[PDB]
Amino acid sequence: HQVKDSLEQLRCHFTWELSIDDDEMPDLENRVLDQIEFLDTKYSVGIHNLLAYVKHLKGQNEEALKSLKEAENLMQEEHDNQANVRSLVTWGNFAWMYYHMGRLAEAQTYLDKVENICKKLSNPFRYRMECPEIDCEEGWALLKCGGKNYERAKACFEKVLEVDPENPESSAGYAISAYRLDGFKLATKNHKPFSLLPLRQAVRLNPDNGYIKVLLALKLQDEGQEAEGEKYIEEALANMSSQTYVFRYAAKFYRRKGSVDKALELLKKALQETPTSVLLHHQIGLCYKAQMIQIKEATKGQPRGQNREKLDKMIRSAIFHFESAVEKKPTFEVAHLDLARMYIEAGNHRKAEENFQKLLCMKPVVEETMQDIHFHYGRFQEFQKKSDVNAIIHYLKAIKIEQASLTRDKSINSLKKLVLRKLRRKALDLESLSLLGFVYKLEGNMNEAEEYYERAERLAA
RNA sequence: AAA
Ligand SMILES: [Ca+2]
Ligand SMILES: [Ca+2]
Repeated sequence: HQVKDSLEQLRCHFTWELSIDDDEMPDLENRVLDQIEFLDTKYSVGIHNLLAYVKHLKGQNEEALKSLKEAENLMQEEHDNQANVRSLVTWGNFAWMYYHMGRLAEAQTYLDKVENICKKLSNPFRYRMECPEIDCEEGWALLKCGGKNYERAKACFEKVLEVDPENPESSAGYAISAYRLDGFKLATKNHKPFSLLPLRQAVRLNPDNGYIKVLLALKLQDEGQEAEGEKYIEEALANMSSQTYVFRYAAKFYRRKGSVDKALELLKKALQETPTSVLLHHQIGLCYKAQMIQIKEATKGQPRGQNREKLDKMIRSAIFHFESAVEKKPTFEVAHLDLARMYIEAGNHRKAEENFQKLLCMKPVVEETMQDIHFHYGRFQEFQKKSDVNAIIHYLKAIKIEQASLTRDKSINSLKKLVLRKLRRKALDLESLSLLGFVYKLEGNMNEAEEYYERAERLAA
């Protein structure tokens, strides 16, 4: 059992417990291929190793080996053949691949190669190489493999910064991980910009990196400093590196600024390079949604003639793009929610209902997204289905998710409005009386609350 | 990646 025990000591994709959902594998592979072709990084060993791991998980071990050989080939060709400790991730993945394929003598050869380097570098472990480069590689693998992995990814980069606070690579990984984690909390009450100072430092230490600049710009926009952020957008757009990536995030920036035409132009250019990107399709859909809203507000909700044809174009284009996003990544929960909401605008309540029903079964990494699912379904039930019974059920389910948020507040307010409406038709509706007491209780008005609960108890005679 |  010596071989397997040794393999478990290696630091590589096989031992990093990457959270990779089978339903997210097609999208992951597309994003890995996009990164190989279009993300300009100093080293590409990591991303080829991840492609090899993906091929392995697909049952394509020979294809996996080709990606590991490419990782080794690129290590020397683009860095003057110098020896680099990142190669140990590749060698670890070779050892595992050959173990799985039954090429056990070769597996041992790669273990021996790793051991030889750990000894040369006075590493304390025989196979587990302790160096910041491999902490970074572990972090980048985690960061690519889905939101479930992001606290772990951030901790990989943090471990490096605790020793070397001006390390450019881990500064960047820490900032990106922190930015995405801030995004998970962006609608929670009293959320804070933990990623802002990390992003400033990452830009300082990586001055040619336009990817980091556009994230800094977006966080500045979040924090009400749009003008400062736009300066970073312009710097990034002046650099040719990583364009689909600079363009996707700059397009978000411009959309949120209100320059929707500019956003769409950037996104359509990005789509030429990465047509499978679910982020691009979702962002394009959001641009059409914004233009739909613009048309409605200019025609006070009653477009006719060409304006109506334009509105329908926006609705059907947003549906097309949100459908494209969820076909490619069926676990993309918020794209389903935008899609359901757009089917309401198209007047297709059955397809809205279908997508809400799918959403109600999902288990999002961001648990608070279920508040929005219940809230918007409750509104659909109230306003499109004319079902107060089901609206109440789902407003209550949103409220039962206790985390304080924009949507939980809206759910309390929507329930209050619905119940007040029902009481104006029937002042002695016992259920509505107690629900109004519940609402007042959640708001803090304990005397008004108990009045209504009491009143409701009285009624039960 | 909605918000
Ligand atoms: Ca390039
Ligand atoms: Ca290739």
